[PDB]
Amino acid sequence: MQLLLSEAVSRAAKAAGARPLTSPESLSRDLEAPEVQESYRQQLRSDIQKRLQ
Amino acid sequence: PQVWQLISKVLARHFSAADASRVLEQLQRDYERSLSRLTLDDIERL
Repeated sequence: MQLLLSEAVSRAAKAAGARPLTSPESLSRDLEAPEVQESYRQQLRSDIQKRLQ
Repeated sequence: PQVWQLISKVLARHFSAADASRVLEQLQRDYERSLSRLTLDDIERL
């Protein structure tokens, strides 16, 4: 379980062997924006309660 | 709206189209695997 979407994507991009055309800092910055991170947090909470039942 | 839709747009903004989809699939597989390995301690770190 990764709490931060930016960390999950960084690990997925490395695993997939893909590098951004912008920069990894610009990509992370975008994924660390409060709205997108919270959407990720709420999706996770939802999926956890789906596992729990 | 949903987060996978948000993520899909962000990746398309930073990766080539082919790369963006591949990252997103890998992200979902990673995510799926983390759910399969979920523990009570993980939940409590939310």
